[PDB]
Amino acid sequence: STAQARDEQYRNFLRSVSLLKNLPEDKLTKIIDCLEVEYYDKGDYIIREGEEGSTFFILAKGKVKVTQSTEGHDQPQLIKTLQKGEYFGEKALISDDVRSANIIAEENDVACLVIDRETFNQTVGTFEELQKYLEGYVANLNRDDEKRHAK
Ligand SMILES: Nc1nc(=O)c2nc(Sc3ccc(Cl)cc3)n([C@@H]3O[C@@H]4COP(=O)(O)O[C@H]4[C@H]3O)c2[nH]1
Ligand SMILES: [Ca+2]
Repeated sequence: STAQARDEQYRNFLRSVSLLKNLPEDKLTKIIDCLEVEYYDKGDYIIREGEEGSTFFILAKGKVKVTQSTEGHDQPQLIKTLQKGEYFGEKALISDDVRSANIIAEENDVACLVIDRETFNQTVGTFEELQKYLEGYVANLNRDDEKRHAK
């Protein structure tokens, strides 16, 4: 349809994302303008632990699992699942680190909205309330990683 109507469809979804509900319009618009879409089928690794990463992901369709290598275990342990409306991949950006867990599609036809580091920094990373929320969440993820003896 129009660019505007496509944008409205993305705006409506992004405003249903709890993380983004309070973001200023101009930064939401920048996410709409800069996002890309990636599709995955069941078992695909969206993120692999021990890889460089500088992109942030919003799950628009489907479910993924979060797994992580830990001490005393040979296979990665299942931390949680994420569903439509949730997000992942901020930690590498905020911690300036390699990817710290695997993100694996649990269903066929998973769809992610992806933005790069500069876009992230200029939107999420620039709106104080959200920046601080994610920085604090990442600090807790560090303590969870320590608790479970992440390798
Ligand atoms: N180290 C680590 N420990 C966890 O206990 C954990 N739980 C999750 S789901 C989650 C998603 C977003 C927020 Cl703010 C909080 C939790 N994640 C996510 O996995 C991704 C791997 O790639 P990355 O770039 O390291 O970002 C990471 C995180 O997004 C975790 N990472
Ligand atoms: Ca456009």
